[PDB]
Amino acid sequence: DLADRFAELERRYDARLGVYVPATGTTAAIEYRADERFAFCSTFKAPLVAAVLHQNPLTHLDKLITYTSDDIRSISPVAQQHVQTGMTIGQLCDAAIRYSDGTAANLLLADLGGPGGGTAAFTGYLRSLGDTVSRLDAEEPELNRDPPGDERDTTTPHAIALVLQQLVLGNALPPDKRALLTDWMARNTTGAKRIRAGFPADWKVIDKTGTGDYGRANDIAVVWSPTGVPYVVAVMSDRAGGGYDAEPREALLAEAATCVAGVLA
Ligand SMILES: *C(=O)[C@@H]([C@@H]1NC(C(=O)O)=C(SC2CN(C3=NCCS3)C2)[C@@H]1C)[C@@H](C)O
Repeated sequence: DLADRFAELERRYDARLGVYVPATGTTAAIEYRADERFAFCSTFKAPLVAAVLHQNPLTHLDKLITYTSDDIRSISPVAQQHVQTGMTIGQLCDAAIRYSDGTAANLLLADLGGPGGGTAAFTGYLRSLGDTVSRLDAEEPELNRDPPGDERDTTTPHAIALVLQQLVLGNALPPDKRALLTDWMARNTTGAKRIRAGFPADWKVIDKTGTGDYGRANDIAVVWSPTGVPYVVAVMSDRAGGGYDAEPREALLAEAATCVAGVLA
């Protein structure tokens, strides 16, 4: 039984686990704690990029954004190198998704604009996709630090799966913008030990991870079977029992994904 397997992993990693996979033609939805709130952490960056793509002409990607030393306030493997020269909107989207660059996300939020430094417009974007659950309240690095239980900066496995489904498989974006988002997630560098680790090599996986305090570890993916059948997989976790400095455990997500892959085969 799937629920028993998920509960077992929770005991193994002293963690809370959330899983959602939307129903398809012939598969029932897979759900474990799927409507419980979990922190977005960096997973919001996938719909953030979609919002920015949607909001602008495609050549907005070529606009150069400048920024300063006091803009580097979180893990930013890419942006840390380019405060001098700036970064284009395209480069920022690339960094935000593929390297989970936090400064890039802050700059993209600022680009989207409006109250809360873009957090309000980001949330508005999700509402336009029918997501009445998720909310973004802060930018990097605060958004990763809300106490366990707090609703600030949270989504649910169910909500984020439905959003991602519209983004990648559905019609939320035009084909050219949709391809841009998909390619970046396809070329993600941060996800090898998560959902990717649970699916066989002949399955295609694109994804965006999230990591944070209180042992938070998330992964949202779209996967394709060797015959081109797509599934959306959202896995989220925290380890509140360990407190603020609790280590995230990627293995938990790899194991969860392995269980899901067994069903989807
Ligand atoms: C978002 O959750 C934070 C950001 N997100 C990100 C992640 O894992 O998703 C980490 S960066 C990172 C460095 N890294 C591994 N190095 C070898 C392969 S992957 C993942 C970080 C916490 C936030 C800063 O935006």
